[PDB]
Amino acid sequence: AQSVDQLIKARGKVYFGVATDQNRLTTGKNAAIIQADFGMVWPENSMQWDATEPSQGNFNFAGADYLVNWAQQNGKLIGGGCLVWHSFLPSWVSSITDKNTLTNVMKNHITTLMTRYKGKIRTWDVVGEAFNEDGSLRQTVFLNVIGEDYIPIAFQTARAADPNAKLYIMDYNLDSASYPKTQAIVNRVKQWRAAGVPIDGIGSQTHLSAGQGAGVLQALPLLASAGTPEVSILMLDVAGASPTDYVNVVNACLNVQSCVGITVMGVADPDSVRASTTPLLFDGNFNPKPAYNAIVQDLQQ
Repeated sequence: AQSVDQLIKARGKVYFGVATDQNRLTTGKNAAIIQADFGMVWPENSMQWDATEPSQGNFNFAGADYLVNWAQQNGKLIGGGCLVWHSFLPSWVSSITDKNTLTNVMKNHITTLMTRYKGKIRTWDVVGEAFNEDGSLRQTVFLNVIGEDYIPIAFQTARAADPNAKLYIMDYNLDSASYPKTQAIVNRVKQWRAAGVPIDGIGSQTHLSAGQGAGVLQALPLLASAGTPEVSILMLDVAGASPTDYVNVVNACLNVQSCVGITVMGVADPDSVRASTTPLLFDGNFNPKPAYNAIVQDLQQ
């Protein structure tokens, strides 16, 4: 019955957060659990590109406004994103072949979203899933048409739009220190920051299989060695939801001074994209699972 957000704040961290949206906040017991136990909300889908700019320059903020207003009324921090991500791109973006055209489209998308919520958003995921598994840059429309400079341009544009916000790059499969993607994002972020690119954090999109929590104890310090002000755990879920895996991720966060917090992918198992693996902290009756209680106990001691 204890609040993991309150307990992680008592241990000197900023938040324990969760992804949600209007559809969740009006069903189940999601709103009550988020009120009680989590200190930051992120939009599952309502700030992705296809949701917010389904036709060029025709923006739709209905869902994102709902979340932001709910968070403000309930005193929660807000994360937003992802601004530049190949996975949620409407077709009209993918079909652009001209460098100037796509650069202006990308800057306009970033600036429009960030200005609407200026000062209200703690963290923005600016660029997501930009690396291949071998550590090369993923050949998305942005890389193919703009080139490698698209990442610096995105971050420079974001910093100008809202200087209050923390600006993150985010990726998955950064859960092992020796994995090529982990090495590459650390090296590239070092280089970008040394050239003045305003990358404030690395967000690790942590989707674990059973037993993989132990590797995060080594991987997260390595991510923090890139020298960003902050790192975080983002969209966490764990197949099987073993307490051992979840406690290991929490302990990695506690061990890394620049790790500001942890965000889980959702509230309750039945609403997971991989529900058969029951990977979240609340079950289908909205009761806390053993892993939730284990995190509470770890943070209390």
